[PDB]
Amino acid sequence: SETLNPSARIMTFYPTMEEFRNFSRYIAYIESQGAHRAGLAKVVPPKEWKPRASYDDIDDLVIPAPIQQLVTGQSGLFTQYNIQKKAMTVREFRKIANSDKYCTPRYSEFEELERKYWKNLTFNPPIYGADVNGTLYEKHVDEWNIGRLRTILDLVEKESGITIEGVNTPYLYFGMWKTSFAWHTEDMDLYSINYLHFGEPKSWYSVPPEHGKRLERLAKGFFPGSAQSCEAFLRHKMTLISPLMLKKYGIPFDKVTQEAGEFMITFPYGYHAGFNHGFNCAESTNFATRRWIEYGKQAVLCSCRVKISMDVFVRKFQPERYKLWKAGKDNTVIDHTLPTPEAAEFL
Ligand SMILES: COc1ccc2c(c1)CCC[C@H]2CNc1cnccc1C(=O)O
Ligand code: NI
Ligand SMILES: [Zn+2]
Repeated sequence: SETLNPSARIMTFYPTMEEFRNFSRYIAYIESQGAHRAGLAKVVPPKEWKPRASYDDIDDLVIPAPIQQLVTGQSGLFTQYNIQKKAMTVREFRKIANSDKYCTPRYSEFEELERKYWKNLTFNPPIYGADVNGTLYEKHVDEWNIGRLRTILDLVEKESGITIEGVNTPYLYFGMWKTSFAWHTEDMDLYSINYLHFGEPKSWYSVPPEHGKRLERLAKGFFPGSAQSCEAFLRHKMTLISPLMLKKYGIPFDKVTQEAGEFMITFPYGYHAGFNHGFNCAESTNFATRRWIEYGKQAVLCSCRVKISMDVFVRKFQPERYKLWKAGKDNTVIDHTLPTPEAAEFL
């Protein structure tokens, strides 16, 4: 029942060109409709819109640090170690991805591929061209430009000039079959934007922010070692947990598949994971709304090694609370079901 509640299930949205042109306000729109409570939403951009003319001219693009994803575990509980490989071009990455050893296996519908994924993730370790600095948007595209979204996350750079690779700048991800991202919320529990430029699909699991603590508790239970060492160990982005285990332990979750040309928005304190079906290319970065600031103040951070100083955000957007907050006496409690204040117009 908390399991099935559609107020917390993954929504898809199909904006007009008109509504698509204003990024930050469409985000408030989708929150006005409950998008946020799943932790993950799909936005299908209008059909005419193309961020780039052709993807035929990137064969020579360098993937500086491809990673080979070794996974270890059994009984739905795994740990992924990314081993660094020599630099290769996109062309050489495509070659390995499409070969007999690494290609997508044969399958009828998504559930079969899903079973193949969870059965074989420890075998035949694929290479993921992850975290490449760069963007495939053409210089001139003013709608949903992952390299320049212009949200209030940019306040750190206005005031200091300081950027953080991947959070304030764009990353590309060249996937092949079975390459994975572990269970995680974003750095500083930010929002994220992920756009599949081309190729085979990317499937995603998301846990609703209102139930995120349950996933932490499950993860503590089955990795107490990792949890002694570091209260926020999910932030290492190394832990995979199967849908069967989530179901079994009462963690509500939902699933969706992202196809070429679609955007996925992850929301504050939204745990997600997933894998690629086959050769593909996705771009992402982080962003913020006014709602994020409290998530930023309260984010439980890695206690054993990325950190945004919230002072500037509280100063600008929460001026009266600032002194009370620096005192350590600001016990604002987050309601994860609430839309951002920018949504108020859509009522
Ligand atoms: C520090 O350890 C890390 C950090 C980052 C990663 C990995 C390991 C595994 C490869 C994927 C990337 C993260 N990839 C994603 C994160 N969130 C949403 C989607 C993706 C994706 O891979 O498409
Ligand atoms: Ni993510
Ligand atoms: Zn840690």
